[PDB]
Amino acid sequence: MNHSCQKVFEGFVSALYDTSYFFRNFGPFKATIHYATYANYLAQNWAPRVSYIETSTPAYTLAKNKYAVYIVYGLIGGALIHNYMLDNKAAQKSQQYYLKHRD
Amino acid sequence: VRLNLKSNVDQNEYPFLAKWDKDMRQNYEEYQNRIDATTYHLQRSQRGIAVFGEWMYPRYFQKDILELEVLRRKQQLGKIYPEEVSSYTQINPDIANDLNLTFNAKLLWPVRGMTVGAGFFAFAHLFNLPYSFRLGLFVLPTAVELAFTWGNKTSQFKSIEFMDYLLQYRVSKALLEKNAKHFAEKKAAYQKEINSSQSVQDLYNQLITLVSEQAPSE
Amino acid sequence: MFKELIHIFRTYYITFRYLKKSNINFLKNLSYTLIAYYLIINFQ
Amino acid sequence: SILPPLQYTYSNEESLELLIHSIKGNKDCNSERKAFNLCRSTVLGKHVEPEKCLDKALVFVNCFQKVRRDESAACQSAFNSTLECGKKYSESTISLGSSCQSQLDAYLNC
Amino acid sequence: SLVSLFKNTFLKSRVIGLSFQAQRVMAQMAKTDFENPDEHFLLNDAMKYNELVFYGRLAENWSINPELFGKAELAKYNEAKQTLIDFNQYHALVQNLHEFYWELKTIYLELSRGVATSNFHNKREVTHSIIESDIKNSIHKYIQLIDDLKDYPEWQHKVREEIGYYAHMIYTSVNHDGNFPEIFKEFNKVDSLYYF
Amino acid sequence: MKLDQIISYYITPVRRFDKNLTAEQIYEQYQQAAQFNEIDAFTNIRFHRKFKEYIQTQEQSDYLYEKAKQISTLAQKMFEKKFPEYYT
Amino acid sequence: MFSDFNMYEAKVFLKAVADAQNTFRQTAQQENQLARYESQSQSLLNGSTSGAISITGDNIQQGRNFKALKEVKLFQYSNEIFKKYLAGFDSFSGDYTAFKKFLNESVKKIEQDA
Amino acid sequence: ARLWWTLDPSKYYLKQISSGGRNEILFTVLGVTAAYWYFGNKRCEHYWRRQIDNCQSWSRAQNINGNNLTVKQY
Amino acid sequence: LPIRNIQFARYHYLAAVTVFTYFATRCCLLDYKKYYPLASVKK
Ligand SMILES: CCCCCCCCCCCCCCCCCC(=O)OC[C@H](COP(=O)([O-])OCC(O)COP(=O)([O-])OC[C@@H](COC(=O)CCCCCCCCCCCCCCCCC)OC(=O)CCCCCCCCCCCCCCCCC)OC(=O)CCCCCCCCCCCCCCCCC
Ligand SMILES: CCCCCCCCCCCCCCCCCC(=O)OC[C@H](COP(=O)([O-])OCC(O)COP(=O)([O-])OC[C@@H](COC(=O)CCCCCCCCCCCCCCCCC)OC(=O)CCCCCCCCCCCCCCCCC)OC(=O)CCCCCCCCCCCCCCCCC
Ligand SMILES: CCCCCCCCCCCCCCCCCC(=O)OC[C@H](COP(=O)([O-])OCC(O)COP(=O)([O-])OC[C@@H](COC(=O)CCCCCCCCCCCCCCCCC)OC(=O)CCCCCCCCCCCCCCCCC)OC(=O)CCCCCCCCCCCCCCCCC
Ligand SMILES: CCCCCCCCCCCCCCCCCC(=O)OC[C@H](COP(=O)([O-])OCC(O)COP(=O)([O-])OC[C@@H](COC(=O)CCCCCCCCCCCCCCCCC)OC(=O)CCCCCCCCCCCCCCCCC)OC(=O)CCCCCCCCCCCCCCCCC
Ligand SMILES: CCCCCCCCCCCCCCCCCC(=O)OC[C@H](COP(=O)([O-])OCC(O)COP(=O)([O-])OC[C@@H](COC(=O)CCCCCCCCCCCCCCCCC)OC(=O)CCCCCCCCCCCCCCCCC)OC(=O)CCCCCCCCCCCCCCCCC
Ligand SMILES: CCCCCCCCCCCCCCCCCC(=O)OC[C@H](COP(=O)([O-])OCC[N+](C)(C)C)OC(=O)CCCCCCCCCCCCCCCCC
Ligand SMILES: CCCCCCCCCCCCCCCCCC(=O)OC[C@H](COP(=O)(O)OCCN)OC(=O)CCCCCCCCCCCCCCCCC
Repeated sequence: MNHSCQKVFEGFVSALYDTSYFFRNFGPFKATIHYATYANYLAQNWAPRVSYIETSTPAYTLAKNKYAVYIVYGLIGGALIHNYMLDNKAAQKSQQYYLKHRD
Repeated sequence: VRLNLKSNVDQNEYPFLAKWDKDMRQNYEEYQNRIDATTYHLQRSQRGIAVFGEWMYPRYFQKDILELEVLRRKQQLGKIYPEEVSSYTQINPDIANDLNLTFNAKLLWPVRGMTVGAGFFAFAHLFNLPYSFRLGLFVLPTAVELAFTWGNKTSQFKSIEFMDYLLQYRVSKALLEKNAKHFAEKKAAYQKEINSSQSVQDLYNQLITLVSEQAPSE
Repeated sequence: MFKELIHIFRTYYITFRYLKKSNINFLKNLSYTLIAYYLIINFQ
Repeated sequence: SILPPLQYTYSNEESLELLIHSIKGNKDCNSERKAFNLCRSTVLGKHVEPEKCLDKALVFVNCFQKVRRDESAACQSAFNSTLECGKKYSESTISLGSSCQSQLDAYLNC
Repeated sequence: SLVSLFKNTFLKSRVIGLSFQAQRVMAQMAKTDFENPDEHFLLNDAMKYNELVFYGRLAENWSINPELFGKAELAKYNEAKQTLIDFNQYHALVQNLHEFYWELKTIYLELSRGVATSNFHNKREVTHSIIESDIKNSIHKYIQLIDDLKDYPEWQHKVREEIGYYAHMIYTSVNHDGNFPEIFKEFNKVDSLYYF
Repeated sequence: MKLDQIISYYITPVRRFDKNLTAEQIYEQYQQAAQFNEIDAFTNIRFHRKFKEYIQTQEQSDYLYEKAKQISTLAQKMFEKKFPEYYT
Repeated sequence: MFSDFNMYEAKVFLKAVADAQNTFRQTAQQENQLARYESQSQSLLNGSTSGAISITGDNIQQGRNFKALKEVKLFQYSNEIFKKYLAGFDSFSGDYTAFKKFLNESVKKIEQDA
Repeated sequence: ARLWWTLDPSKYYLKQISSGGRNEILFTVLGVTAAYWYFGNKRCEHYWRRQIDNCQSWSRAQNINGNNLTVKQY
Repeated sequence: LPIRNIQFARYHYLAAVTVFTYFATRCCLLDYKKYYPLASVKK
């Protein structure tokens, strides 16, 4: 490119590089990035799960790790069914209340 | 209903009431076809089975219901003139910017996006980038502008609010025109006694409060 | 699946070669988060 | 919540009674309903000067009332049978089965 | 000091536990190439890699409370802390080399996009001066790096095999005319003969 | 959502009237509800504020406001008898 | 319960019935609103002319002839009726049915004396 | 071409924690509690509603400037 | 080698894919406004 535009472009890219480097390596910003990276890693690679590799002999595996799936299913299904029953009960209660109040 | 296009109002005595009726009848057939299509879609979807239908009919077919309400209100209004939009600008300064994104009034060009694209083009021209890069950087801001412009169903809610306001205003205006001759004499007497332009309802509410406060119960 | 899409884009698009495995992983994490958010929100 | 709120609380019995009477009325007095809807469609007839529709409205209402008041003994018997079937269907929280269409057809032919 | 007890126990547990793994992680990082040194950890198995990267800073910075430490325990903690600091420096070095590799690969990618068959819109017969200067300076820095690694034959060999690959491809991308003798003067000494 | 439930959303907005009332009686009831009397401007102030303590459903509102209108109409007739001068 | 066709028939009929009731409401309300506006305008004119009040800008001020204003008489008679017949209305902390009974008895008392 | 489709989980995410299986019950408890709270609020708002339409439900309109809204018959 | 609850994992992944595709494409919840001109009428 034209050498004047070359000077402008070199200056601009140098400014961009310096800004990025400063923002990343500044003390507080560096600490924030460093902690957030590990938090993101924990969230992504250690999220709650129901399937995992079993490397232990049956004698060396807890019962929790053989019935965790069933406990989770019980909890979720019970929550859904109980919410459904609560919805029905609230429907009946509201209907009865507003009926006895008028018409 | 297949309403005729020829209004039965007298233009000489109720001009605005005649124009409103004429526009309503003119656009009624088209808006009725759209409303029928929407209702047919809704009921046929509700006839579905399990996930394809009933199990999720009322809650997930929301855009269709919103379109149906907008179509019904617009059919009742018929046509909208800029004077009313500017009138409602009091409570919603972006009424035109919202009423453009709800109705197919005029074609919208992403002018801000194209301007940003031209700026990026100037930048690339200065820094001697390949033409493919600058064409892509022209498309990209345009794409962003289009994405942020279209859709925007909140503008439809604001259009519904404005159309309700406009319908109430037009009804009241028609009532004003219909009884204008009857109130000519009373109006002439009133203007000479009250120098205020404030409404009769507001003044009477203030008078009622004044009586309730100061007047001796006796 | 995601891996396959990234592989195709890398093998066919010369420009896409610019991205590191780290940037690809960041896109993977963001896409998984967005997918989880989409699944959760649609039912709300 | 997005579902609209209710205005008038109808008992289940009242709801079924009104629903069945409405289905009967749409057959007995569709002419009055159509005339009323036609007169209430225009701008002048709907918002500006609704009183021009008043007479038509009255007629329609009268017809509906006449349907709501089952005069013939056969009409009363058929309506009671259909209403009882509807109540049984509604109260059946267990898996629902046969429909009440036969009783409704019997009532609409009375 | 209950909070002090918990802080020190957490630090001890994490630091000592990871110190037993630093060897494995560093070896794996050495094993891969410089394009994505953490490729194995991102794709195959994160063998306490992100843990090391996170806890190196804590080992460097977070304070210690010796009264909560034993004698042998304190010696072990100091050893583990030194190992984590070594890992920090090793990761910094690998990152620097990896970024230099990506500089060279960026130059090569520009050339490849130049000579791509789909490039019907930006086809250039003659290399422009800017990329020539970039190539010359990049090769100069690469030669200086090779010289600086004379005490580490394995590191020098890896740097050659990895980074100089794209220098060789750049060499092959262009004809031997114009300024070519001057641009690849340093490369022609030893590296060019290696990549034949 | 089956039609048996949706139809409830079209049955709710219908006011409940005795089946033995002719349309004219219903319209007369509406007229009485919407009747106007000057004294209202004051009695309403003392009525509505009270009814807010009891209204929870539309039927309550209908009944209470209709009784208020009946009382106000009777009061208007009594006042007109009392003060003929203002009404001649 | 019933075929979908009958359900839609019912829906259409109910929409029509609701529209009819709204028609009744609209007719009555429009008529009485016109009457109300006429009465209020006439009352303001009489008040200003009689000297009862002075209306300037957006404010109503008490005149020298305030005691003669018709609205004052209306307010006083409203108080009189709320005392003589509808006593205890202001604070009646009873059940809704009790309140309905109270209103009905007050209506009967007013009717008898009228 | 090579076949690659499969429903099996990837070994990269199949690791356990040191003390046992992944934190499944602990997170499910939180999820159930949050769902309970959210659905309870939604149900309470939805079911206990009525529409009361009378004169007291209407108030005087005003501009964003606070003044009373009145539009001329221009 | 053994994977605890592998079948559960397979079915969960399949369900997630199915639900995401269902909501993204709305395959099951089509639009019939285009068919209205090609439909008969009642009443
Ligand atoms: C309506 C809603 C809104 C719609 C628009 C939404 C836009 C959202 C934002 C999009 C942002 C795109 C840019 C970022 C992505 C990465 C780009 C990149 O690599 O940057 C560097 C790279 C340039 O690299 P380079 O070094 O300059 O090139 C040499 C390398 O060797 C090259 O090596 P390489 O392999 O890397 O290069 C391949 C390169 C492709 O670039 C190329 O090398 C060539 C591009 C031009 C090809 C033109 C056709 C050539 C002839 C083929 C035969 C056609 C026959 C047609 C007639 C048939 C008759 C029967 O591939 C890409 O660009 C990747 C992404 C492509 C898809 C996304 C962009 C879609 C844009 C669609 C609209 C375009 C404008 C309107 C056009 C129509 C007007 C009427 O790309 C660019 O800078 C250009 C970007 C694309 C510009 C538009 C070109 C036309 C594309 C049309 C595609 C149509 C697909 C069908 C569906 C369309 C639905 C809308
Ligand atoms: C004005 C309007 C304009 C409209 C149009 C505008 C333009 C629109 C965009 C156009 C461009 C799109 C480009 C997409 C490229 C995808 C990659 C590709 O081509 O595949 C190569 C590559 C080929 O691999 P290969 O190794 O060569 O395959 C040979 C093997 O032998 C094969 O191995 P195998 O035989 O063992 O495999 C067995 C087979 C097993 O399957 C079968 O054998 C048959 C399965 C049949 C499934 C039937 C499903 C039916 C229900 C759904 C139907 C919906 C549509 C119809 C609805 C109405 C009618 C029912 O596996 C597969 O078939 C694998 C793929 C299918 C998996 C099933 C799930 C697919 C859907 C995933 C979710 C999609 C969400 C979209 C959200 C979009 C948001 C914007 O395939 C992949 O990459 C696989 C993974 C692809 C994942 C894509 C996920 C979605 C990505 C969204 C973002 C994309 C952004 C693109 C750039 C945008 C502009 C900058
Ligand atoms: C809107 C929603 C918001 C919430 C949701 C957010 C969701 C998205 C994710 C966000 C991710 C990014 C977050 C922002 C980045 C923060 C960066 C940062 O902290 O900068 C510090 C960093 C300086 O620290 P450094 O350079 O790393 O360390 C050297 C220093 O000289 C200092 O040396 P030193 O030794 O004097 O002091 C070291 C220590 C202060 O030292 C102490 O006093 C001790 C601290 C605790 C140590 C761990 C004890 C654990 C004991 C067991 C607990 C068990 C609990 C029950 C469970 C049991 C069963 C498992 O100070 C720190 O460095 C604090 C860092 C943050 C906490 C680190 C501890 C993590 C573990 C404990 C909490 C998590 C629970 C784990 C439970 C399971 C454990 C197995 O850089 C800055 O100064 C930047 C300042 C400007 C940025 C913003 C600063 C925000 C400050 C927030 C403080 C929060 C404190 C904890 C509150 C807990 C409430 C319950
Ligand atoms: C809930 C409401 C409040 C939420 C607040 C969230 C606040 C987050 C702030 C984060 C700040 C930066 C943290 C830096 C790291 C410092 C701690 C550390 O290094 O780890 C110490 C400790 C041990 O780490 P390590 O020794 O390195 O172990 C890993 C090694 O590989 C060694 O592994 P190992 O084999 O030796 O085993 C060691 C084991 C040891 O781990 C444990 O012992 C922890 C086990 C769990 C907790 C046990 C205690 C439970 C009781 C706590 C009671 C607290 C009461 C507090 C009262 C306060 C009163 C004021 O480690 C693990 O297993 C790690 C578990 C990681 C779990 C990650 C969860 C991801 C998903 C989260 C969202 C799920 C949504 C599902 C929705 C689905 C709907 C369908 O780990 C943790 O503290 C785990 C924290 C995980 C969560 C952090 C990020 C949460 C972000 C949530 C999403 C928010 C997005 C919002 C939008 C974005 C903008 C706002
Ligand atoms: C600044 C920080 C950094 C920011 C970076 C930028 C990005 C943001 C990062 C933020 C960090 C979190 C990101 C989200 C997590 C990402 C996880 C991931 O990518 O993992 C990939 C990774 C992929 O691995 P893979 O190898 O592909 O395998 C995946 C397969 O699906 C294999 O899956 P699987 O087989 O292992 O299954 C997984 C498991 C996971 O599920 C669980 O265990 C979890 C359960 C739910 C827990 C929810 C806890 C939520 C707590 C919230 C508390 C409040 C927070 C408030 C915070 C406020 C701020 C402080 O599923 C189940 O448990 C299945 C349950 C099925 C129940 C079926 C019910 C049956 C009922 C009937 C019963 C029987 C009746 C019989 C009747 C018979 C009649 C005849 O996923 C996993 O392996 C983990 C499983 C998936 C977890 C997804 C979690 C999503 C959470 C999204 C939260 C969004 C919150 C937004 C808040 C905004 C606030 C403003
Ligand atoms: C709204 C906008 C819509 C626009 C639609 C545009 C459609 C574009 C379709 C493009 C198809 C694919 C080719 C271009 C993109 C290639 C990308 C890629 O990765 O390729 C790189 C490679 C090329 O690069 P390469 O081969 O050098 O590979 C890279 C190698 N290194 C890294 C070493 C450099 O493939 C190609 O580009 C192949 C191009 C083939 C071109 C074929 C043209 C056929 C024309 C037929 C015309 C028929 C007319 C009939 C008229 C009849 C009249 C009666
Ligand atoms: C030139 C152009 C270039 C263009 C480049 C564009 C690149 C775009 C890249 C990003 C987009 C990729 C999209 C891929 C398709 C979507 C697939 C999907 O929905 O799943 C995503 C992911 C699992 O899919 P994937 O990781 O790809 O395959 C794993 C195989 N074992 O799923 C996840 O991991 C998400 C997390 C949840 C997974 C499911 C969890 C189990 C399901 C049950 C949860 C129960 C919760 C509690 C109970 C609720 C119900 C009661």
